[PDB]
Amino acid sequence: VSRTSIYYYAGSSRLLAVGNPYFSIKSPNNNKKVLVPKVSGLQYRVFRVRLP
Amino acid sequence: CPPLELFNSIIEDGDMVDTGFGCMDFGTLQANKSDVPIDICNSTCKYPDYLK
Repeated sequence: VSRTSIYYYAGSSRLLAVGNPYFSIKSPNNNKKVLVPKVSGLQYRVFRVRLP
Repeated sequence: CPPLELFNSIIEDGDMVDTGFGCMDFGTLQANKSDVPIDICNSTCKYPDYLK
């Protein structure tokens, strides 16, 4: 692999993430209908970023 | 449960920093007026937004 002399920037502007800190709740109607998602301060935040 | 929204404004003096209880407006989002000390209960606390 040969290094060239070109560089670039990537912009990934602010993310929204709110919900219940304890568990997740779902609908009484179905069982796959999420209502507010479980998000805590202990969750494994893993990102999957594409590249052009 | 009321939905949460990200507001942003200008800091003026007399207003307080966060005290570990969430950067939010305690006056309109609480009703009991009995969850925080009396210093911040009728006001809102702010915090910087360094990346913005």
